Amino acid sequence: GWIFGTTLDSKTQSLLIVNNATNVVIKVCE
Amino acid sequence: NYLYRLFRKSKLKPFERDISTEIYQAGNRPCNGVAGPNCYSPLQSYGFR
Ligand SMILES: *[C@@H]1O[C@H](CO)[C@@H](O)[C@H](O)[C@H]1NC(C)=O
Repeated sequence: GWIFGTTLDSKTQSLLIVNNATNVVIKVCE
Repeated sequence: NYLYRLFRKSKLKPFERDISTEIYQAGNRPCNGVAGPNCYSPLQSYGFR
């Protein structure tokens, strides 16, 4: 997986993609 | 109940949302979360009547 964002300090929306060999979980909130 | 952002340090890319609430730095002294000279809230409320 990969994390994305600008500052990653719970001040802006941070894209997160997680693979666990069963699905892909994508979330946007900090 | 309706707010619009009037102060920002750049221009948005197309189809972008920014909902951060930090005090805008319009001068030299840091705001540190406290309003004052050259330090304004980025979101101004509408005045619908
Ligand atoms: C995204 O964040 C960076 C980091 O401060 C900033 O320089 C840039 O202007 C931001 N992008 C937009 C479209 O505001």
